[PDB]
Parts: sequence; structure tokens; C-alpha cells
Amino acid sequence: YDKWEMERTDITMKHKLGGGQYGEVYEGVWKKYSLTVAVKTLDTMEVEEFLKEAAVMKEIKHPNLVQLLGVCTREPPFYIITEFMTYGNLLDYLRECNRQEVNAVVLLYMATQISSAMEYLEKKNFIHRDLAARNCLVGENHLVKVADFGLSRLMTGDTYTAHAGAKFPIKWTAPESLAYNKFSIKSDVWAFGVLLWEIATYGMSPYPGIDLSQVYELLEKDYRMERPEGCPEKVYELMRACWQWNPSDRPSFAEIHQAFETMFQES
Ligand SMILES: *N1=[C][C]=C2[C]=C(O[C])C(C3=[C]C4=C([C]=[C]3)N=C([N]C(=O)[N][C][C]=O)S4)=[C]C2=[C]1
Repeated sequence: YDKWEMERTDITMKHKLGGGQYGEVYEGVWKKYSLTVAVKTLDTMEVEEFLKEAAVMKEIKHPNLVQLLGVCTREPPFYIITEFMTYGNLLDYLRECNRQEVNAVVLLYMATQISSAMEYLEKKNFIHRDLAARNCLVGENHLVKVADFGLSRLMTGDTYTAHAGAKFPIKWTAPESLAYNKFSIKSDVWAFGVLLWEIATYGMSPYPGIDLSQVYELLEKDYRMERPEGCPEKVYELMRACWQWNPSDRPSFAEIHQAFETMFQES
């Protein structure tokens, strides 16, 4: 709390990041260290929600989770200051990358990193609820960090019920969430599967061409996305395992990370 607090004049604001895709996030400079930082500023979302986002993040410490640096929560406008990522989101990164550099073993390394962060959150009784390539960020040397700004506290055996009339990213959303607004860590496992598919396709859109209003119906009848071009069968089986209808049948992130660790060590 107090140790995280810093004065607003320690930061110089530059231009907005991502053209508003991340919301009110600006590139900033922490003058004292001459360090480029990311500053979330607050219309927009509610104040207490904003403040809780900051409160949760200072409990979070993992090499593959975006790190909180400080906060300005004494006088408006409120600031949340996090580390700045060199390249931006994983989706645009994969679409624009050199695939000879970002090859099969790099993809595996990226999945291992993301699954490592989710294994951590799983242990710390958190859920993400928006795991996707657009919410992963990339630093140099194929470093990947999961954005952890919308984390919810949830015990491992419990269920989060989203508010009435909530809008979901349908093509990343688990069937129990689409139908009953229920979220759990197994729901993040589903989203991870789709995130894997994004990575294996270098940023293709999920269920391409398929009408959003029929996605749930397709899932009911056990339709699943095809094995991507050049995707290892073992990796695709992990994807299919993530997309099991019964959430309790889906793998934990501990098992997912272990499987990816093995593959990354054997290539
Ligand atoms: N508050 C709430 C939500 C946030 C989401 C989010 O991204 C998912 C960020 C964020 C965005 C970016 C960061 C760091 C954190 N670094 C970037 N680098 C970049 O774009 N490089 C290319 C050009 O400079 S983008 C913050 C959020 C805060």
C-alpha cells in the first residue's frame, strides 16, 4: 500500500498506447530512473474498481505477469504504473513476426511462459477471465507476460458468476460461461486452449467465418477448431483437452505447464 505510493510528478506522460485498445493507458517516463513505463489513468471505469485492480496487482509477483511499479492514489487523476513492454500485444506480434526467428521452438517457449503464469494464478486462487493473445504482451527475446489487471479472487473449488447482461468475447469463452455466466480456473483453461490455437496459427482469428450466434450451439454438438497448419499433434491434443465440455475434465495449469516444459526441453 504505502510502499507502492508515489507522486504523480515522478512520471512524465507521453502518447497513448495501442490507440486506445488497452483503454486509457499511456506510455510514460519514470524520470528518476529514466525508465519507460506504462501508466493506466482513469468517465472510464468506476473508481473503486480501478483502486481494487491496483490492490490486487501488488499481491502479484511472477516473471510472466506484468509487474506493478507504483500507484498514485491520493489525488485525482489516479495512476497505475506498470512496466513497459517493448513490442506490445502477442497477437500483433505474431502476425507481423519473422517466422524463421519466431519458429516452432519459440512458440513452445511462449506457451510455457503463459502456462507458467497461469499455474501461478491457479495456485494463488485467482482467475483471469480474459485470457487471449491480445492480452499477452511481448518483450525482447520472445519474453511473454500475461496482463493481470482484471484478476478476481476465487477459491479453486468455487465459481464466479458474471453480472447480468455481461458481454463476452464469445470465441474465447467457455461454454459454461456462455450459457450460465459461470467462470472458474477451468474456464481460463478453455481460453488458454484458444490462446494456443492463436499462437499455432500466428494470430489467426478463432472459428474463422463462423457466426458468433451459432458458436455455443456448435460447441454443444462437440464441434472444435481443426488442428492448425504445421501444429504438432501432441500440442493439438492439449488444445482438445482444454476444450473438453466438462470443466472438471480439463487439465489444470500445473499439468499443462509440465507438459509444455517437457516438450520445450526435448526440442
Ligand atoms: N490497466 C488496465 C488494463 C491494461 C491492459 C494492458 O495491456 C493488455 C496494459 C499494458 C499495455 C501495454 C504495455 C504494458 C501494459 N506495454 C506496451 N508496449 C508497446 O505497445 N510497445 C510498442 C510501442 O511502444 S502496450 C495496461 C493496462 C492497464
